[PDB]
Amino acid sequence: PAYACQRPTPLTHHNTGLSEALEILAEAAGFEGSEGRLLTFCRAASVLKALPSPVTTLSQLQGLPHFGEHSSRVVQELLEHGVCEEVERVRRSERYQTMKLFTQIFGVGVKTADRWYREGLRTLDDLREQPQKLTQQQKAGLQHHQDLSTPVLRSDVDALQQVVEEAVGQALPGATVTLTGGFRRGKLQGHDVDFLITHPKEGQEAGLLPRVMCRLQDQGLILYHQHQDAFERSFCIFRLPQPGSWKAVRVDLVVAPVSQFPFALLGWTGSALFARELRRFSRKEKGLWLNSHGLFDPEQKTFFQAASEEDIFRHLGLEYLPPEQRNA
DNA sequence: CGGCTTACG
DNA sequence: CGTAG
DNA sequence: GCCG
Ligand SMILES: Nc1nc2c(ncn2[C@H]2C[C@H](O)[C@@H](COP(=O)(O)OP(=O)(O)OP(=O)(O)O)O2)c(=O)[nH]1
Ligand SMILES: [Mg+2]
Ligand SMILES: [Mg+2]
Ligand SMILES: [Mg+2]
Ligand code: NA
Repeated sequence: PAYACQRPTPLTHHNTGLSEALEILAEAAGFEGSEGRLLTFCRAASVLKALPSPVTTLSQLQGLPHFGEHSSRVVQELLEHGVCEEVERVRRSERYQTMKLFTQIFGVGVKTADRWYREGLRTLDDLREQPQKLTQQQKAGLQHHQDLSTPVLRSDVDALQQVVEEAVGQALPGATVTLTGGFRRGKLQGHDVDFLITHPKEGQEAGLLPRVMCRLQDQGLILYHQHQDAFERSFCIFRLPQPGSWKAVRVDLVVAPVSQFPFALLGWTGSALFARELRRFSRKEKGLWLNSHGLFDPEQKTFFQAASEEDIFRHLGLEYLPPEQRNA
């Protein structure tokens, strides 16, 4: 099938080298603002992740969605020579290396990275020499860059979840914390930890996240957050115990009312490409508008109610995929 | 040819 | 603009 | 870059 949400995609697969090459090209297309090319290379990489066995000859690409002349030539060169000249040229290019370095910073996206590149900046130390060019968010991302470039381990996640649950429980008894994002999909490491918070009584979650953040702040556990008036998402930097020391870790906290929790869980569990393809499928194939708050029928002007992710897959006519099979 | 993403901070 | 490579 |  053509859409990633129509097929299981496990975390580990049989075409790792091929998919990683196409994702280099996708990433480079994004750095140049070519959103269409980025999508195609991302989708072509995701198709290979979903295959049941390694691709060893060009003929196996026949009939595969999102493989045309360019992606097929990349695979053919990898199969024949072990390396694709285009991919290698991208890897060592000054533009790709710098855009990757700059966009990796918390608070810096492609547009900011590109402007800094055009102004001649190239290294983290170049940015540090120009603090007037930085927001407070970017200052935090720059100062914590080394820790934030170290993968968070699954062992780290359980201790973090306990401390978030502690603060959430004092902010609002009965509220729950659910691990989302890549760790819910089975990843053993990540760039951050993602949590979704709710409460079983609709409406009781209103105003919760400011109360949670203030309690974590008082514990000395928040190295950075955007409110250090009402908000429901926080993208922060946590202080996480280490042996004889501590390390900075990115943590995302999202609050949703229980009526919307299945949609938020589906959206924030990802993968980013999985969720993007699920929304594209919903709109284009089923005529329904999906987001992290609900699922809208624009003809009937009605929202579907969902009590589970299983509800939503059924509403969309899709076979259910557990989180470990959404690694598109 | 047009289409290819969201809400919230 | 950033969360968001 | 690929699809419909
Ligand atoms: N619309 C949109 N949502 C995004 C994007 N990047 C992340 N998200 C949202 C939706 C994803 O399901 C959710 C989780 O993605 P994360 O950035 O936390 O990454 P993930 O946990 O998949 O892996 P990682 O943290 O890198 O180990 O965040 C993006 O580029 N666009
Ligand atoms: Mg994550
Ligand atoms: Mg995250
Ligand atoms: Mg962006
Ligand atoms: Na960034």
